[PDB]
Amino acid sequence: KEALEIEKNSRKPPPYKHIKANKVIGKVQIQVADLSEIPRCNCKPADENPCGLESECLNRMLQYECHPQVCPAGDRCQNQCFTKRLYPDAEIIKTERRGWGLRTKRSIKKGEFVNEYVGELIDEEECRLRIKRAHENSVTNFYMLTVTKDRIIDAGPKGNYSRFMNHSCNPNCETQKWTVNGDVRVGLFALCDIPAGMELTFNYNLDCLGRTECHCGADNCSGFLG
Amino acid sequence: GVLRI
Ligand SMILES: C[S@@+](CC[C@H](N)C(=O)[O-])C[C@H]1O[C@@H](n2cnc3c(N)ncnc32)[C@H](O)[C@@H]1O
Ligand SMILES: [Zn+2]
Ligand SMILES: [Zn+2]
Ligand SMILES: [Zn+2]
Repeated sequence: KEALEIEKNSRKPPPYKHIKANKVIGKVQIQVADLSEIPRCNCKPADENPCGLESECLNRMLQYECHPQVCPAGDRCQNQCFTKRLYPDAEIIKTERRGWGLRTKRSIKKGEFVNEYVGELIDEEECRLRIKRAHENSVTNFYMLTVTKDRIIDAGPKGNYSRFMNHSCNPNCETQKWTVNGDVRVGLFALCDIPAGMELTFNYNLDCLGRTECHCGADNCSGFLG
Repeated sequence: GVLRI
């Protein structure tokens, strides 16, 4: 008769549409630069690792992605991460107290691009409506991230593997706001070297708009999510 | 709540 035996471990996460890039919703509009507006860095195509993590790259320093038609380095440019969508291979995992999570299948170096946070791009009003409807339906998983005050990415209905990354108070990745072809997008970047097999986490820096309990396990855990 | 960068 066991309450322990009532095995309701979902064998798979609830459905979502796995998408490559953000999808604008309602009033939210498409932001695209003219090729004439893309910043050009001063890296040289002869450089070792042109526009790389260790480089002086003026674009990378200001979190601007290079456009290959613009960059002096051509297709050798190592600052095309968002557009190339080269992500370390990742795997969805089941946790006991934090739902589904995500782990890396390979080793990742400090500062390396891990993923793009993609989803439906919605305005504040739509964000609030969605949160209200979620509370009315006793939903406890939220996938909303503010890019700017009226541009919020909702990775709930549609997203990529980044939607599975859990919150940690002592994370191994962080979000950064980058400009890519005149649009503001959100990347996840490693804060440290990460061995293959490790769960990938970031600090949500949550604006709660009461608190949810945090199970991240960190020594500095506040006890509360975000 | 909503995540922030
Ligand atoms: C973006 S989702 C992450 C994936 C989610 N775990 C799932 O199963 O789909 C965020 C939600 O996961 C849960 N979560 C994430 N980090 C957590 C933590 N450290 N402790 C408790 N719950 C967490 C919360 O319900 C949060 O709203
Ligand atoms: Zn450069
Ligand atoms: Zn470049
Ligand atoms: Zn915590």
